[PDB]
Amino acid sequence: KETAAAKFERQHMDSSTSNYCNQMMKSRNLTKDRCKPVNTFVHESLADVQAVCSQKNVACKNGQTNCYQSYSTMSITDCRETGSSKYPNCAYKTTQANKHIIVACEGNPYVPVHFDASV
Amino acid sequence: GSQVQLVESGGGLVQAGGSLRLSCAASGYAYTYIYMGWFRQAPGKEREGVAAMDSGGGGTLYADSVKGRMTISRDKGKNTVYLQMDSMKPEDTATYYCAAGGYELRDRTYGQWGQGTQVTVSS
Repeated sequence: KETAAAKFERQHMDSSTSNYCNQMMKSRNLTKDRCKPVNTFVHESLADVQAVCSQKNVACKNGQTNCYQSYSTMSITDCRETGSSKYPNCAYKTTQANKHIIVACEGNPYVPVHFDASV
Repeated sequence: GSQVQLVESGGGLVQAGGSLRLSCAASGYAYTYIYMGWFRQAPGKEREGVAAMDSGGGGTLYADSVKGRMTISRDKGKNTVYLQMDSMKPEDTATYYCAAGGYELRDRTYGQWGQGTQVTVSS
């Protein structure tokens, strides 16, 4: 079974190693079965994002209470389907931003399993 | 203190039919944990959620097996949680753990855990 922690890294972690989002949404099996309407990639280290689980406890958008907000803003890419996007030809607008991230955390080690929001 | 600690007190040895109070206070965390709760692991069993409550005194949930004998409260301070246990049963013998920062009785969602307090209910 893919673990929940591995799925968060596959969906949202692209630590550095206009067309950014079209390249990245296919690679991660996020355009493989359907066009995921919105996805955010985080360009900070896995350690800095995992650290958010020890930062400010906040309510998730849905009302779950195991979410955590990063104290600093972080470098992120929002990928959003464009009007011409239609599976299986998915297509995305890229908007780079610097925002606090909010993640839901689970497990031991206690790590992100869900990307909830950026603000 | 750079580290967060969930300090547990109370618990220990009691007769079947008796009463005990567990208390937990977090130190080292600068904000308010929205949910805190008590979990336990009894001999022969997996860890299970016993009781949980949110920082406004609501969202209260209990394991069905302890409902009506145990009472959780938080109203005595920031990041504190207490468990009053009455009419105790042999099946309540367990290591009890304070936990903070999760949601309801879902133990995977809690990221801070006390070291564990033994509670032994003598037959």
